[PDB]
Amino acid sequence: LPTIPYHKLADLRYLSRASGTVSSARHADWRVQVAVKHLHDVLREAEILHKARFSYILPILGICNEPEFLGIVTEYMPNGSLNELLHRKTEYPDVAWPLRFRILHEIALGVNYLHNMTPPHHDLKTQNILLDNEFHVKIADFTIIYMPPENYEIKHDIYSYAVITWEVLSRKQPFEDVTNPLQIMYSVSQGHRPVINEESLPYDIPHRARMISLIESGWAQNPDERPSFLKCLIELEPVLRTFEEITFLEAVIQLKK
Amino acid sequence: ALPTIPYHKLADLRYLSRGASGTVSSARHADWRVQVAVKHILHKARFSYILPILGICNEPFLGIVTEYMPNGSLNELLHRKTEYPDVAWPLRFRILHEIALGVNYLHNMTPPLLHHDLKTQNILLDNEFHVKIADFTIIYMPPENYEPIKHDIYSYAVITWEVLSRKQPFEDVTNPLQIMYSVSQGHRPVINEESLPYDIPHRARMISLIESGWAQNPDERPSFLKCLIELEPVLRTFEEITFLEAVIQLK
Ligand SMILES: O=C(Nc1ccccc1Cl)c1cnn2ccccc12
Ligand SMILES: O=C(Nc1ccccc1Cl)c1cnn2ccccc12
Repeated sequence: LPTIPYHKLADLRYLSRASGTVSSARHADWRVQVAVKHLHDVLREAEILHKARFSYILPILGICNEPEFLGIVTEYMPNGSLNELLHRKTEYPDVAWPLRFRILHEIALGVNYLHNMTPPHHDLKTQNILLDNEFHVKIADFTIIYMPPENYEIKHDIYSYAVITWEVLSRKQPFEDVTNPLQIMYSVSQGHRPVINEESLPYDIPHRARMISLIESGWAQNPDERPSFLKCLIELEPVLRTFEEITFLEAVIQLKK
Repeated sequence: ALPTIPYHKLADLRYLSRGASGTVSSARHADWRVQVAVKHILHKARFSYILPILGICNEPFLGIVTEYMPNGSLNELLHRKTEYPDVAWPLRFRILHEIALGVNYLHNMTPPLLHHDLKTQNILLDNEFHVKIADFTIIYMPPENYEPIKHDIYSYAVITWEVLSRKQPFEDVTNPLQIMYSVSQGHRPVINEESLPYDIPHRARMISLIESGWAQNPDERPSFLKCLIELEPVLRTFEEITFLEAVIQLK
């Protein structure tokens, strides 16, 4: 609702791959790049997601309802995932602070929108956080580093958001030294979190203390001791006013081809 | 489905525009913590270049809620020459390309929304000067529509002339009925060096597109696909950095 004929999807090249395979395609009629995910009803689930229209959630353009093939069609995000921006240090040697804070703001906005829905993400990660043409956040929802302990031992999303905040400010991989994901799950269940020091989070970080407190409270062992998305927004909004609108555009231009 | 927005969730309701189709006003959504716009089939239409309908008000009032477009209309950009002394070609060519994309999307719908009245005042500009059509003066009206479909292409050809010229389509003409008379007699906005300078990139291809687009005979007018096929090479002529540079220059 709308139904997209799979034959309308030209040049179906691979993007990412489990839940299904995400592939880039060119719409024959629309003359735009789209993204299509192959699924293994789902039509009812897809319909709930079509009601969700907000500037920071990935727009569902339609559905492929062929018998041999079933899939979800969304917009193609030309700047990939947040994971790619933070970690592809060869492509992105520098990622400006106004843009990093803008992403945090927009994630909190997007998640808070989903939380206020009737009825009200599933599992929030840097790989799900897509970046549009202008590096604006588009969350794409339905790795254990973002999973709160109580989910493997409601306030789930805030735990994920804290890890994403630590990852955005550090550009470090949460549990770098840890190889086996079970060792991560163990340490986390024992109260361990990604390290907070000068090496992980340098002193050059604007509003470092204000950020550290938000991360630390966000990834609290006790779900009840974790802030709301309203409180995050209430904590970021002052830090966002610290920059002029032109600096966000200058930050993005520093990444553009 | 389409969500229902309680009128009380709309804080700081300040006038924006009016507006042949009702009065548009900005507001802040209490829960979402964002600026929205509220005006006193469309929900199915979800495309990058169509203005997104966020929800509907039903408190007995019957208003449409969309996203707030911070950079106003295309009309404002082209004509507010003190505010916008320079509007770079990559951005102009991008606006045109994104209009053709948006209109062509509506044309391919099930059922198509050919029942539109396209004008520069309906073409809204997002935070990054990307187009968002909000299709829900006689200068954009084709002659055959004067007395109660290749309508949109006629409008698009006038919008194209207006984008490339930054001139008002019938400046000399005072009475709008005299516009209707001349147009019915085959007259169109002037195409010369003064209206359309020689510095215009792809001038000849653009002139052909406008001229064919605003043809007296609707059958002699192109498809939006023919526009897209003609613009796509033009837009590859610029680097992605020049579009953002063009936008930053608007400050
Ligand atoms: O994942 C994407 N879309 C998507 C998400 C959930 C379900 C179905 C779909 Cl099609 C997507 C869009 N652009 N893009 C670019 C790089 C990597 C992934 C994507
Ligand atoms: O017209 C707008 N929205 C709209 C369109 C059709 C129906 C209902 C609505 Cl609410 C609109 C949004 N931002 N903005 C800025 C300046 C002028 C007009 C607007």
